[PDB]
Amino acid sequence: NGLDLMSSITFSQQDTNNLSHQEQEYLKEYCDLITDLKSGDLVDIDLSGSLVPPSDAFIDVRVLKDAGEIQTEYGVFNLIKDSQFFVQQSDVERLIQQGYLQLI
Amino acid sequence: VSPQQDFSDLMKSWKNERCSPELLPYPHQLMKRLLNRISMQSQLIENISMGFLDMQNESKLPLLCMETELERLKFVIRSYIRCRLSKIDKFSLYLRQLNEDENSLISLTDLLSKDEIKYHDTHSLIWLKLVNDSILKYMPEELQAINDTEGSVNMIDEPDWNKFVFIHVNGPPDGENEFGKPCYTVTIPDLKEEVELTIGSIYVMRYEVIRDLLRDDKVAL
Amino acid sequence: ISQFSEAYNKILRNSSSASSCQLVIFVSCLNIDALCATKMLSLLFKKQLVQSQIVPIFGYSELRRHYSQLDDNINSLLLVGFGGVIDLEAFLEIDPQEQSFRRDIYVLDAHRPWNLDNIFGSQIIQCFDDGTVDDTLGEEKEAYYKLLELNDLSKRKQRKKQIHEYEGVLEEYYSQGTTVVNSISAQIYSLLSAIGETNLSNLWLNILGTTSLDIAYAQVYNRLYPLLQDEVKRLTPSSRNSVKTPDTLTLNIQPDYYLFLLRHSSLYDSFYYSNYVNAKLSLWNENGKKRLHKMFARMGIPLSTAQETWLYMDHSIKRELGIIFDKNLDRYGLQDIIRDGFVRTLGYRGSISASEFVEALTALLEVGNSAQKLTNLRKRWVSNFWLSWDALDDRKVELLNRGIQLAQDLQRAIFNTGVAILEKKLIKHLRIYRLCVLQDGPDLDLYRNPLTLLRLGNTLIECCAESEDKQLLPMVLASIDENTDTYLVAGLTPRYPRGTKKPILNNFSMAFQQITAETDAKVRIDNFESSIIEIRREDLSPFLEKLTLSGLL
Amino acid sequence: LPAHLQQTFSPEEIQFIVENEPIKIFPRITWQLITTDDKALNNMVAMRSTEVVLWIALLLKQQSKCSIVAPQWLTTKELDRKIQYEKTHPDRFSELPWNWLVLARILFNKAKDDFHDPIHELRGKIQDLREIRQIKVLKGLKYLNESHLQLDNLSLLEINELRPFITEIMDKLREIHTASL
Repeated sequence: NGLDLMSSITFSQQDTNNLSHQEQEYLKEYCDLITDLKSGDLVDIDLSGSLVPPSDAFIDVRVLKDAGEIQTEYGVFNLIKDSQFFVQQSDVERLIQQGYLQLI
Repeated sequence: VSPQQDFSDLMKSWKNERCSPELLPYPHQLMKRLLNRISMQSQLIENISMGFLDMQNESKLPLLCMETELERLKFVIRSYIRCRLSKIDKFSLYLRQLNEDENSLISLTDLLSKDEIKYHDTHSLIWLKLVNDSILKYMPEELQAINDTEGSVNMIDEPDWNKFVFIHVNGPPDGENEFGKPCYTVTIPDLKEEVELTIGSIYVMRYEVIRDLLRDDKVAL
Repeated sequence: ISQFSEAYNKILRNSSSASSCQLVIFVSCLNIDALCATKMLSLLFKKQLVQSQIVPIFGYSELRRHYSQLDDNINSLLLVGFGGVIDLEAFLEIDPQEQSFRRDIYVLDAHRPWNLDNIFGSQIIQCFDDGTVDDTLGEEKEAYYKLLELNDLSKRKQRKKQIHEYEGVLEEYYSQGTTVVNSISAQIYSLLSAIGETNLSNLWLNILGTTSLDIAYAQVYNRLYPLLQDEVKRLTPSSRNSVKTPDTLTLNIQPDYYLFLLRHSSLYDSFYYSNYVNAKLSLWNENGKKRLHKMFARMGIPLSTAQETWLYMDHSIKRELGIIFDKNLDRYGLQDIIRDGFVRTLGYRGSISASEFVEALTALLEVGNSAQKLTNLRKRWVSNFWLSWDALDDRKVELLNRGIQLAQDLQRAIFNTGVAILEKKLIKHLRIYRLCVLQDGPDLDLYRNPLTLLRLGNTLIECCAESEDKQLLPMVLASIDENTDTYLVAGLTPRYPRGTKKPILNNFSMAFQQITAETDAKVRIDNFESSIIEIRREDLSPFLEKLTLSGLL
Repeated sequence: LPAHLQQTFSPEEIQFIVENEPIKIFPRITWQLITTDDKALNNMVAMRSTEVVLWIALLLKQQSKCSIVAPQWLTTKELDRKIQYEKTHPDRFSELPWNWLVLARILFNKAKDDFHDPIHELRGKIQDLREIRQIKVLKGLKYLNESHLQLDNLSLLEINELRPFITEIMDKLREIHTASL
């Protein structure tokens, strides 16, 4: 999840309806369960992301057919297919999980 | 009490955590003073970053430094607790049986975080609720309770104290436990005779024989 | 009109901030010089860790889609290779915002003459005109201070006579051919040396830049060798090898050849496809093909040894590669082959000729990848741009070779088809100028790219004129596959046989704008270059007739 | 849920760890910053060595505003005594900085031009000392028993690579043997 600005659980998990609704209730209840952990910290977290440590600390992201610009948080990165942003690890973590960024 | 030391202890805790087969006490005294400290510097850097634009009709370095640092240490604890929550996910039952029993130390406000306890009970709840409307309907009368039969078993597992963990022996010498020839500590495995332990050399053994050394932090993992 | 270092400190002060930054440097467009420039530029930014956007623009019309759409916080903008011809102040408009204007658009261009509206009347620039044409250039200087802001009847008549007096000479200016003075890269390096960075791969970027265009003239480049060779003298990896050594291990001077792909292809195929030698030896002809073999009979190089890849040829032939050519080539009139060139050795991988590298990148640009189709195609070129951008990096060589296996193939296409033309004698000498059109051919997919027709057009204008009396006459080409009769037609410039008296200033730029202003029949300047336009087969023929007359040259 | 690895450390994580070790630097520079854990420094004097943490040296090296010192143990003339001392005690693994692999990867990426005779030498040396030492580990690994091992002085990376293996088949081995008495 998914990740900035989560901001809702949607379009994820290609299994969707094919997987049993009994599990999906558990699932939605579970991400609802983790929203509270998100709400205790005050880290900030971003717990969902950054399993792999920052270096260093600016990277280069090459657009991958994404539109864009949807980068509202922090700044309007103005997403544009065939455009690489010499941007800090910060918004890279959040945006790479979605599927916009490609090369770290 | 120094920041650097709280950090060294943070790292120490982090390693000891990812190594050991089982859960460790929740170190609130430190982890909370860091959870206050980062709330301080994250506000401070945004304040100095915003005040910096006023002298602007210079050097971004201490700001970049600072910020990178904060990314690193905000990673560290996030690995920590993201790990512990997993071991809670695996030990939920064991912990439950540990809670219903009197002796010795149950979850309380200590063994788990005031944040973690919520995660534990809610996960446990929604899990039981999942399996309940899924496969127990259709409920065996003996199998109503989730606990030992015994056998096999279930869970119970895994407070596994015999698992191997790489350990590196470090701690202040008085010249407590040093019996020679090089140094501390005992050892005394139950199945075997002492090696015993040498301090400049890492020696892999069971987690149980060393748990007390772990408590004292006389051996890193 | 400014010190490079000071323009730099300006783009420094408006740059670094919270949030960073913001600037979009526009790399444009299809010209290898652009890469050469903006890569050392981008590395320079990464040095001070200044955030940047970098955009692969193809179409000149395409730039409007960008600048008009996404701009928010960007107080300092940078642009490359555009605006020297057509002014963006009118094109973008601007509309002054807030003196001490908030946004500074730097425009870097090698093209001349500058637009009149650009240099004088400072709004968006911050011009890069420095230092090539300063000049004066008194013709643009009197163009404004006179014009602006401009018994009484004779003073009115006198005044107006003066106004037209300035307007005539002014009309001489800005109506003219577009010709590159110096490679933008060179100047970025002049900007770079004042800051104090001597970096080796940087310098290699300069060498790449300069040698981007030697396919087309120099023109000043013949005297650029001091400005490079001295720099190659300002550094050195080791006083003596010390073989290799595995690191530094850098670029050096060698007797390089306009000969094509000597090091990464078989020798015989390296003459047979080379561009300068296509001409003098009449290689499209079967009767001339033999003359090559006679060259090899003169060299004592086996035919079988000529067919073998250059890595593996015998050592004796290598040591004699700089001699045998002296002994023989002189007799065939091929005496201009041996340049003093630059070669960077990566050691155990191989070595690479400055020029051949450029052949690799060009190779990358077109291959190895109703308005929806053209947009999607130009898009494919935009993606492909980065596939070409990556090859510049040292750490990945593995794909650079994917360029070279292409660069060979392209020639094998280009040469082939090129010969397919001369067999039918498709050249129309006309009267005022030479002209051609390809009505049919194999694999027009390769010919979609502007630069492909720049190189085919180049080998062809090079082939027709050795010289080859008389009258170097600019050439025209056309091709069509899909996108409903787009029939791309690129302007060209004559080639002197190494003895070049005048720049000669391609006039198609003007001749096309005269027609866009006349009946404008399906005429599209959409491509960034003034020499190359688009047309439809319906309106191409009346366009060709209106091209024939009135001739501006 | 850490997913990977999870029981062993990640190769990257041990660099994430080692970069917390301080090493000396040669600053070109002449705010504050307190940061948190640094404690340093009063404004660094150009042409004056000082002791700081690694990740900042690396950070300030990307900007080439500082020249890192080479470790006294990283030299080819120094390494020579170490492989000499290693061939001649086939049992013990000698004396290791314990980070030496990972510092050998890290300091070679950027700092390489700072070293005296870095080229085609030290990499040849440590790629060697990372050879005979590795096979010596695989031939010292036949003597496996529960529960003891002397792995003596051994790198963090070397620990991390073989960890799942040893601490897994020790958990199949000791598992039958504890349980058969």
